[PDB]
Amino acid sequence: AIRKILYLPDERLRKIAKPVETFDESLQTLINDMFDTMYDARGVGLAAPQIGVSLRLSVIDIVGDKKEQIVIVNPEIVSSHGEKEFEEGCLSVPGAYDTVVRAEKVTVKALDRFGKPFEITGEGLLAECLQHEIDHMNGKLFVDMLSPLKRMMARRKLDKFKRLQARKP
Ligand SMILES: [Cl-]
Ligand code: NI
Repeated sequence: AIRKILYLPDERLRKIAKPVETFDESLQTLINDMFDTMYDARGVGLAAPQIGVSLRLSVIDIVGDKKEQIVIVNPEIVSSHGEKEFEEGCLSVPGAYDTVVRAEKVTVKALDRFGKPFEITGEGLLAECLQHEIDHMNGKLFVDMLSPLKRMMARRKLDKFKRLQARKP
């Protein structure tokens, strides 16, 4: 159920994910496994490329209490407003946190986990998460937006995290 999260520089994180074409039982299992993986990592969003599945699919739970689980399949940004700084991290760049600029408000259209079209508008953390998720589906990671010095620092923190995990029994 709980799948391993991939870390930079895994090239599977850099692929352009393919649209979901088939809503079958395997897709529901994938969605359920992604939720389990996201909750285990104590995250609020997870994109399929982050577990090695090259599909334009993400799961979201902003509050964390499973009361409003969001699944976005084949999302497209229909509109956005404003631009502001966010202090941001990423489950696929563990240990590295920095400031990036994204839209302040975004409206996304997608299919839900059963294929029904819906639209969602977000501000704050939800807006940040939606844009971060779509970036993952396009092979983009937040460190790509940083200065060379800050990207180098992020990689150093990531490498320290990896070394620490490898020392565990
Ligand atoms: Cl993430
Ligand atoms: Ni991420």
